[PDB]
Amino acid sequence: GMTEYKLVVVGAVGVGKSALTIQLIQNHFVDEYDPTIEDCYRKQVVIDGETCLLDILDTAGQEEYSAMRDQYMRTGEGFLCVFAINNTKSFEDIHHYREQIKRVKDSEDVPMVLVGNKSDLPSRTVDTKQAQDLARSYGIPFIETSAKTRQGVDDAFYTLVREIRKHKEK
Ligand SMILES: Nc1nc2c(ncn2[C@@H]2O[C@H](COP(=O)(O)OP(=O)(O)O)[C@@H](O)[C@H]2O)c(=O)[nH]1
Ligand SMILES: Sc1ccc(Br)cc1
Ligand SMILES: [Mg+2]
Repeated sequence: GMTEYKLVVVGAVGVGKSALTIQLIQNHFVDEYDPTIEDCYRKQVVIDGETCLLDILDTAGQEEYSAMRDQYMRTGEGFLCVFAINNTKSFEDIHHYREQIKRVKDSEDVPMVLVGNKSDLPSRTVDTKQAQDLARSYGIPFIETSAKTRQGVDDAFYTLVREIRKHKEK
């Protein structure tokens, strides 16, 4: 089979995880998607000439059993850590996602990309500088996205694939 990349989208409720995922998979924006639905999506794409399958888990937070969270963290190859640029708490929450994923995977080298979504809004509480500073401290890429306009969406997911490739070649 063609290579499959298992990507997991995490972040606080309301930041735009579902809207980002649906833009990637279906190329349209969704005003409303039930905040409590978690699902696994698939899409065949070409990234730098490689035809590959993206498996994308659009997470929704707590699971029936915590073992389910640990399972997807251990299985997932790369993580999009999403906050919204107008939601400071969601940005603060990134620290916990970073830690928890590394903790489950028992690894210091986990492919991740920091995503600041809702960039189409002038309303902003998290400046680009602050997010850059955090990404710098993690040694991971940072991309500002808008699920609404699609700006940065392919870059976010494709950059995460490229981070997974760098990890695999070691
Ligand atoms: N303006 C704007 N609104 C967005 C964007 N992404 C998501 N939203 C809105 O933010 C709310 C939460 O989005 P959703 O995808 O359900 O977030 P999730 O809980 O992280 O899955 C919804 O009202 C979306 O329409 C974006 O890039 N720009
Ligand atoms: S679609 C999908 C992606 C990543 C995991 Br881990 C599980 C399901
Ligand atoms: Mg959602």
